[PDB]
Amino acid sequence: GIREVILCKDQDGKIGLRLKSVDNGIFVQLVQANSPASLVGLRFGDQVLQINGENCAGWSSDKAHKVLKQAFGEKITMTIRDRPFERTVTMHKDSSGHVGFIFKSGKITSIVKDSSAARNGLLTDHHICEINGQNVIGLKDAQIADILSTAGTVVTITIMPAFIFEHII
Amino acid sequence: QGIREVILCKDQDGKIGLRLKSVDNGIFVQLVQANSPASLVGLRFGDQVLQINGENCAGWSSDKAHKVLKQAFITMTIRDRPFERTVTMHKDSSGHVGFIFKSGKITSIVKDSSAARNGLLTDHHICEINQNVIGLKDAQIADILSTTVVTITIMPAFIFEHII
Repeated sequence: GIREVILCKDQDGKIGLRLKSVDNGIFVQLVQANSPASLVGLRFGDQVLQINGENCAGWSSDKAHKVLKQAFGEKITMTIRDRPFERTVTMHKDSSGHVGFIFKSGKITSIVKDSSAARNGLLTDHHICEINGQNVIGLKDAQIADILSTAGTVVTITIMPAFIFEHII
Repeated sequence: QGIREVILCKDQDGKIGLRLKSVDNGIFVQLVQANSPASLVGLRFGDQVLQINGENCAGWSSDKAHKVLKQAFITMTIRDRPFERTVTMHKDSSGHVGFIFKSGKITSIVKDSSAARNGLLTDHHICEINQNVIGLKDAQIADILSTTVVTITIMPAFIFEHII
């Protein structure tokens, strides 16, 4: 469940990352688009186990950022555990195009009876993180709706429990 | 993980061995009785039940799922432990793994350990070792641990406390 990424600092010395301490681990809080971080596949909610061979366990957000800022040379290695708090739910649009849930400020708030969401056991009080391959974090409900409505028929959403989501952010 | 269908037969007394709970408009397994039909077909604490006999459980109360099973003239479609994840560690020279717990909850990670190397988190409840471990005294969990490669299944405390 674990992999290494090698980040190459951009010409300004940056990697496009913000990290956050949660339950004595370190997690990706923000990934800048088109950054060294986005290029190597880092996502919101990824767990950083090691930076340059050193364990992040127990580090504060401030410390993880200081370690990155002072990291020498042009390359930074990180060992990563892929989105541990998230899960994947796959649904299909009814002949009507809906799938079957309501959401508010990025959070799933209702499941529609007898929908694909209900059949697939979609849960409320969970934030939608990505839709069919794309971060929806920080976007407006209206933009989220539009991405959902830009149909695919098959809709795969990745979700995190709201409690956790709210601590990472 | 995806989904799976289990086929269950009530026992000789017409029992299943399950207690269920409504959480986030889903239905979860809150208790599996030792050596029940539920246990035998592989149901575990924290499993999600998506359907019973082909009816969606979405939005059902605990009370409603129970009566449906009592009334059940049983197939269940289930998601495996979706609030949970697994971490694998390797014992120390001294036989340790590298964490401290209290009442089933991991409270600290030992620096420079396998638990640290594998990103084991605090304020998580230990659900299984492999064993199940829910309900056991700490000195008992400690025995299973002591008795090289330790895999544990953990669940964030917030969700664990709500499910029980």
